[PDB]
Amino acid sequence: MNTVPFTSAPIEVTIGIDQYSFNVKENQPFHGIKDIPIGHVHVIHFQHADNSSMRYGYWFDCRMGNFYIQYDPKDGLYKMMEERDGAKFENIVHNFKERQMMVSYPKIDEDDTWYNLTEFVQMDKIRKIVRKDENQFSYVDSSMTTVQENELSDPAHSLNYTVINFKSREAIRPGHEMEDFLDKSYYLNTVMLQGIFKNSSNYFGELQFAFLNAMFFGNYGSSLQWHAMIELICSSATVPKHMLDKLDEILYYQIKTLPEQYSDILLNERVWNICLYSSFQKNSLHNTEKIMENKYPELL
Amino acid sequence: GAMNSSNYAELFNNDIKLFVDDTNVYRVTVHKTFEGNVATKAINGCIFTLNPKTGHLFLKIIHTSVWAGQKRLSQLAKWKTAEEVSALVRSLPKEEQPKQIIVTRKAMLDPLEVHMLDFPNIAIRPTELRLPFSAAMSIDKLSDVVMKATEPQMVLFNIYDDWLDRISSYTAFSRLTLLLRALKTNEESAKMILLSDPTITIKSYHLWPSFTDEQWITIESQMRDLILTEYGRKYNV
Repeated sequence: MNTVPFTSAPIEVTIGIDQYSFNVKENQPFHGIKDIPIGHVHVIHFQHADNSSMRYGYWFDCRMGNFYIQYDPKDGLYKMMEERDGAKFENIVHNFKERQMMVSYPKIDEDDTWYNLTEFVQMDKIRKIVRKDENQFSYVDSSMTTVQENELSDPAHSLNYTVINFKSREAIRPGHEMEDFLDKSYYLNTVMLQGIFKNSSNYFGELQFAFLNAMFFGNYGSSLQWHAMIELICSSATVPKHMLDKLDEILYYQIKTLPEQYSDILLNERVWNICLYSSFQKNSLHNTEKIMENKYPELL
Repeated sequence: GAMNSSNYAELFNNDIKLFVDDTNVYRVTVHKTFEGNVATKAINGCIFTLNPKTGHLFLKIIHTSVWAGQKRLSQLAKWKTAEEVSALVRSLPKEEQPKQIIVTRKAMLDPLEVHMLDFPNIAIRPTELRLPFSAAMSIDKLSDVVMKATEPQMVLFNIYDDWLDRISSYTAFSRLTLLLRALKTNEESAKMILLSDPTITIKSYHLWPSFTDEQWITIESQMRDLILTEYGRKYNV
């Protein structure tokens, strides 16, 4: 079990850790989050009481260092930082626990939600999508745009998701125009899986990370990316059986976890209706189809 | 963006553009089989690719052999249209290639877009106009060459005959669309109007009769009258 201490909490903010969140008052004695499960990525995120805009936050893995949060009154946001002095850090973390000023990561033992949402998400891949190689952790916020969005303005602050485009030369072999446009299996399996992602686990990992960014920050380009990667699979006639079964599990837990009040913007009607009811894989998402019908029948 | 009444004079500027109509690419007769089921028999079709400024028509004849052994033919027709349009553009010298292609039916956008990926600077556009190019097979000489074809064939025509020696492209296109609108709404009447007078002939190298300017005015009025009557009949107004 690992800990992320907080120097202080100078401004009223709602703090989230993975799917949990806590209200903290201006200059309340909040000094961190303890008992964070080792073995997964995590995200700690923020929404100030005064600006219900710009949700922002940090992806991290505690096996990669000792990390902590400190408010910056110049830049006006809670920043994640690394403490390189291991002894100085255990010292802070033990004094704060003794004084009992830390919340406990509130995991129910029956609950695999976070595992199920992050199964294929690797910290090393996150740091290639969010390039900032002097930190071990990754900042994301509501407003960041993706590389594909940029193409159609500051690249230092971009989400470098893999560009997917159904009407591109990449996606369409000369001479197989109609075949490849109607059956994307070659784009999925040769270009994307074998070519770029190398394996389905990296593909699933980017898909899950895009969903989580859309859920926790309302990042719109991430939502576009999550939907595009679903559609590419659902629009391929030839998909490995293990991918389809795992996709059904992935999507099930994502739909399960979505806030009910956000289904309007986070769920693209056309993609879901095409994937669940018109695509080659209409019959391969039995759990995802069952939870979508019972929870959001309007969208369908 | 889409083509509509507002930006209509863009068709007659000096940017090369083509209309593509696919309505007559896949053509069938429907009949009963011995066991009493319904079956289709394909006949020869055509792609109607027209430069509205110059009248040049690229009539690509679609022979029934194209369809042999193929499924989902109505879907395939759209891709074959786009394949052939893309090959036409490739065959033209660079300075003759269009800067826009306007498809008369929205279902052609994706097939043509995909086939034109090599020409990113050719814009593919839909239109909100209800153009009557389906009636192209009501022009006797076009119907004749389509039905006689024994293999795929490209036949070139000027759909305006020599009209541009005397009138503008705008006026020429309005005449063409009026004639075709009339042929579409009541082919028999429209054709009666065009040929009633045996002393006005169609030149061997032309599609329409050699009317004088004044006779075109009478003709055009007769086509207008035809079109309005048919409307009152359709809707009881």
